Amino acid sequence: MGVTKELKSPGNGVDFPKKGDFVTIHYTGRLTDGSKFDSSVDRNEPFQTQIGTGRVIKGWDEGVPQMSLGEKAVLTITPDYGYGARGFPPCIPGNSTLIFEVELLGINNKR
Amino acid sequence: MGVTKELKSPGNGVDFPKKGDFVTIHYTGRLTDGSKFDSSVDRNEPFQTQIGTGRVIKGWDEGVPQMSLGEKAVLTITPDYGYGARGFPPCIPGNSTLIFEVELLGINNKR
Repeated sequence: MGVTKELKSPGNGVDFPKKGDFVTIHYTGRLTDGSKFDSSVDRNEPFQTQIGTGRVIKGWDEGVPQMSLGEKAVLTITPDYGYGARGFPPCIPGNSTLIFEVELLGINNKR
Repeated sequence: MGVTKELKSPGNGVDFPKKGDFVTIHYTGRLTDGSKFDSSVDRNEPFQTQIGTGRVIKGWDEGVPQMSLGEKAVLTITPDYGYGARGFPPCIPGNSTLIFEVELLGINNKR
């Protein structure tokens, strides 16, 4: 598909994020070539966002809710579920695949 | 000091960019961790700009002019002559040294 999760470390396996849930994550995204383009880990500023509401790239919206609380996975997002052909210039060229390490630290009030 | 050059390949050793010149070049930028953050070279869209007048980061304003027409060098630019404390979000963290591969394709009307 447009997004695929490799599971790297298992979450709790019951608590998954449904739509409109307020997700809290740490991540690091690279390009296929290996360049780190953004990392909430490096900034020690854990990213919070609402989920099924399209405030983040489709690959994220669609891919995160399949992680349970505490899970550590990797998201592979095709340009089509990413920043499209346009991209996010200097950082993310157009038609860029994305590889995010992702850690789910909380769903709404949960941690 | 602030920017350091490393001539990789010699230009014509006659034609140097003086201030207020319009330069044409082909560049690749990387963080100290090997991550490429921008590259006219990959876009195949050679960047053009005026040099002494602060329409690029200072590291360039002061490096590019040390190069002659045709030269390939490597600029090393401290955060201080770069993006400084703020950096450039997503791609370029705060307080980041930069390493630009640079090719001086043209000075005003020369190639």
